Amino acid sequence: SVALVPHVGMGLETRTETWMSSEGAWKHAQRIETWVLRHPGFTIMAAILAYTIGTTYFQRVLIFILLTAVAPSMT
Amino acid sequence: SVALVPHVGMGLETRTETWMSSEGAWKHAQRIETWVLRHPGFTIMAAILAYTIGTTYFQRVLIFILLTAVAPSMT
Amino acid sequence: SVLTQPPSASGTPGQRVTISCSGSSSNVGSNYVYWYQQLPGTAPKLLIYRNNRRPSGVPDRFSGSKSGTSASLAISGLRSEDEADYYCATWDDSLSGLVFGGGTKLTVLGQ
Amino acid sequence: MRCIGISNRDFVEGVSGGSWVDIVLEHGSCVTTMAKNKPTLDFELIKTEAKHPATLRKYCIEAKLTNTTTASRCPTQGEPSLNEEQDKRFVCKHSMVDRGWGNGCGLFGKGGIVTCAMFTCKKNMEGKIVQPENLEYTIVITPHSGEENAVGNDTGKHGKEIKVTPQSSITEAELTGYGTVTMECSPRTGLDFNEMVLLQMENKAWLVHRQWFLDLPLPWLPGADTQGSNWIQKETLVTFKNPHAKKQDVVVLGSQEGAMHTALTGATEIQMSSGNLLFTGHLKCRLRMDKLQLKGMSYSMCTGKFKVVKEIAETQHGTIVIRVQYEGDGSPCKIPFEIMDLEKRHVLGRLITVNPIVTEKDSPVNIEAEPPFGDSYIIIGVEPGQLKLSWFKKGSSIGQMFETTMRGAKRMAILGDTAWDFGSLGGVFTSIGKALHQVFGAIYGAAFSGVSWTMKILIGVVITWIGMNSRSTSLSVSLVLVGVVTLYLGVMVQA
Amino acid sequence: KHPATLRKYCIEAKLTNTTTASRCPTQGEPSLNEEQDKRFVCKHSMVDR
Amino acid sequence: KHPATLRKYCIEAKLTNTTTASRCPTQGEPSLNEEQDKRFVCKHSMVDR
Amino acid sequence: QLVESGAEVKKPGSSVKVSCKASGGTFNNYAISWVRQAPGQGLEWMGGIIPIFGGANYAQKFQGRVTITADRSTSTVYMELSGLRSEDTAVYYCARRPQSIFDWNFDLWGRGTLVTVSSA
Ligand SMILES: *[C@@H]1O[C@H](CO)[C@@H](O)[C@H](O)[C@H]1NC(C)=O
Ligand SMILES: *[C@@H]1O[C@H](CO)[C@@H](O)[C@H](O)[C@H]1NC(C)=O
Ligand SMILES: *[C@@H]1O[C@H](CO)[C@@H](O)[C@H](O)[C@H]1NC(C)=O
Repeated sequence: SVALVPHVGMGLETRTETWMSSEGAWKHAQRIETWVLRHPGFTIMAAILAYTIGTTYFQRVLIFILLTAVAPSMT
Repeated sequence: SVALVPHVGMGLETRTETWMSSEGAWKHAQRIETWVLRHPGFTIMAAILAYTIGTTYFQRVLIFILLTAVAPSMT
Repeated sequence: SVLTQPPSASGTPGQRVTISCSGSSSNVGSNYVYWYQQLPGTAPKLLIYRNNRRPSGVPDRFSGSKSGTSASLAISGLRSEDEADYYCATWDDSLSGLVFGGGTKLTVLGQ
Repeated sequence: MRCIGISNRDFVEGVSGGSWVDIVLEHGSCVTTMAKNKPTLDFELIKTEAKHPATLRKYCIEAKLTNTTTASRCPTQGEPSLNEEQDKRFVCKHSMVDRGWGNGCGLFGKGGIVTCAMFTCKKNMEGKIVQPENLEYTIVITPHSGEENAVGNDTGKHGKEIKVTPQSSITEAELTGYGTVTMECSPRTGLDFNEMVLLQMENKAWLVHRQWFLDLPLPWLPGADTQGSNWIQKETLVTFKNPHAKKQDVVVLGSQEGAMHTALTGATEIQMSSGNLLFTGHLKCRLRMDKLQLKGMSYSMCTGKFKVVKEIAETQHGTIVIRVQYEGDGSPCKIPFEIMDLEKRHVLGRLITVNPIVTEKDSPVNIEAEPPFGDSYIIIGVEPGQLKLSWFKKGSSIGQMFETTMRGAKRMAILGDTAWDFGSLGGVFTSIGKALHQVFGAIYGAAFSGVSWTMKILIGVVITWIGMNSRSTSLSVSLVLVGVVTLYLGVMVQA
Repeated sequence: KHPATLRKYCIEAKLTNTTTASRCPTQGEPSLNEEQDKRFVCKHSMVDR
Repeated sequence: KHPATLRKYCIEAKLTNTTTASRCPTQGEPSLNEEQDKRFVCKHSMVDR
Repeated sequence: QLVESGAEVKKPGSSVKVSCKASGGTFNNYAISWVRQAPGQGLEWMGGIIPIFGGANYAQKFQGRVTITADRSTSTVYMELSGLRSEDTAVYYCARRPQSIFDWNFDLWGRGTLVTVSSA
């Protein structure tokens, strides 16, 4: 819907509070956290897959974070 | 928004078609495609970062894909 | 300390009358002094604001005076219209509030 | 004295050889400018009117459906046709239902079916556009004199309001008693209204990106339409349902106002009820002080007694403001104001209400000064009745430097390369920096457009890690610097 | 049959009786009588004074 | 001189007008009208039903 | 324009709320104060409020007894008296002044609401 394209990285931000700025600052983080709480099984699988795919701990953690962030997002 | 938490992956699906199955089947992919078209700059930077971080073509491609899919999603 | 005014003031038409507003340095002399002309059964009308300043649309017969600690309101020419209670208002720093003069009625003669 | 009481006040000191200075005026901010021999002035951008807006698209946020009709073909006879499939005020869909002898075909299979309903709009968003030459900026110039009618007030009794347009971008303000100030502004490079839309939904309005407005997934009209009846993406506000394969229905998708509100996060809300008023954005102006003179420099020191009618109150900017009355004899006179140490051996602070003067005896005048960190004494008057006022400033010079640097970084974060024109007086270092910032900002905006703040933080961390685990020192340092700047921008942005 | 209500969400609201109160700097929080009632959605912020 | 109260703390209270509400298991939270008013201190718990 | 509520008859120990509606410009750019005058007596300032900001200021005499509030949605200013008594019988005015701590010129006044504790 329109809600899924929320005019954020548009580069028109001045020194004035944007519309729903305070809420939208952490709404996505709250959504990811609630999803990880409600769906522990996918997080464990994502950790296992990130460990398997990545050789260095940095890219393992990066893969885990990207998978966890996009798992609820694709929904 | 409530629109950010759709009722997908809940395990209640039957043979009956869902509320907006035809619509919502490809809307996420269309959104990511439109975003990648509108922001070729971030896609190129993501490609460079994925090539750098990943030692193997699989890690690099996975990192690039996840970065591209998550950039609009958090957006 | 608080605003004090003569309870009554007399006069004759075509005269000059000045009403005195006496207070302490806390209220008068450290803040502006406002003069209000109230007719019977009517909301007070702002007469002088700040010090010796007349709101737009007021006749020049009215003139305010500000001393180091006391204030006065002078009338150029007197008439039957001038017979009304006159109040001086000034912010008080110690009292942390606005203090009114207490009232002064101009008793024009010629009855 | 208007900038006193605004947290986003800025102090601009000094002019160039030409007696001009570059200042960027933002709506929520106030600029106070000071030169060696000029009166202190406060500058506020209090309006930005867009005039004569033209609509370019009306989106439908709530529709209804009527006149639903269905057609079908028995299996193997091709797709059906409805007269309404060519009608633009109708939304149609093609599907397959199950047919047979019970349904009334005579052949068993999937027979095509099409259903159409008339699409009607009940509420819409009108995304008006305005020509960049129709913008009008109102700027108030108030002299920082000390006369009581201007101490942080937001009125125009003493302030002078100058209207600036792209066509008449050079204007002068006649400041009674201080000469005139010439403002040479560049509204065209201000906000680039050719790539922006004025989005008015119901009684609320936003300023939005035109590509974002044209990419919205709602149905729209071109804006030249006076009757609707030709909405474009009608399929976005409807859903066709064929549960199983026995019926095909179509329903509307409910008011999209709240979804639009969610989509509008990160867009600065504007006003569009009584004209298109934009209380957001900045204006770069070159300020010409050459015909600007102090009022009363040909006055004699007062030589009388002052009384402090309002105690000294400190502001958010490290300066102090004091309201003093005069009770001496020479009415228009220079006020003997100094900020010294206890022994009155050294001068420690500078006053901001430059050249304070008593215009009238029982007319309080309130001076603003900038006292030093720690102990200092404000001396007002001459010896016969001189008053000495102790003050203590809580901060530190190192802390002040840190806060100045942070304000500079934040200005660069908000104005980008326009932050190199704030307080600018020419110079080659400023020009070199602005060019470098322009190129780097072009690259950075290309690489980070459309990205949220969490994504920026993640990219900054990734780039910083890449740089830190870098074998080459030059590339290591460059990547670390880029990543740290990215992290700072992500932490500062509202995206 | 015989369903029981589990929760009623709000999808469309209206706001009325808007009021504000402020406290001068350093003097703590301000107070509205309306903060006692749960029918009012309140917010605390800082304003330049 | 001229102090300004910054905060008023309660050192001793009394509870009156106590009321309780419950809902059957699986049927969501109970509701009390008093929970509308912020003069009432409220807590939610579970009981065996 | 500054329109006040109608006259009210109350009883000792009761409360009276006086309203004072105002225009949009005067509501958001000015301040509203309440001044009472007992019959045959001078004006007495009770308090005021900057409706855009709220947080009314009260005279020491009326501290704890009065509550001045502003309804931003209706652009109306309210005054409520608790513990009404005979000595509280007087006409109450709502007056408009600039929202600055130094200037107290009430250039615009309401007609005034008279509160009485006897029969009319
Ligand atoms: C829609 O249906 C109405 C009756 O409900 C009819 O009067 C009207 O002509 C129809 N319009 C169409 C089919 O375009
Ligand atoms: C809300 O305001 C209306 C006036 O519009 C008033 O009648 C009502 O009592 C008020 N309610 C509350 C809870 O403040
Ligand atoms: C509390 O209980 C008393 C005694 O029954 C009653 O008079 C009063 O109205 C009650 N208060 C509330 C808020 O229910």
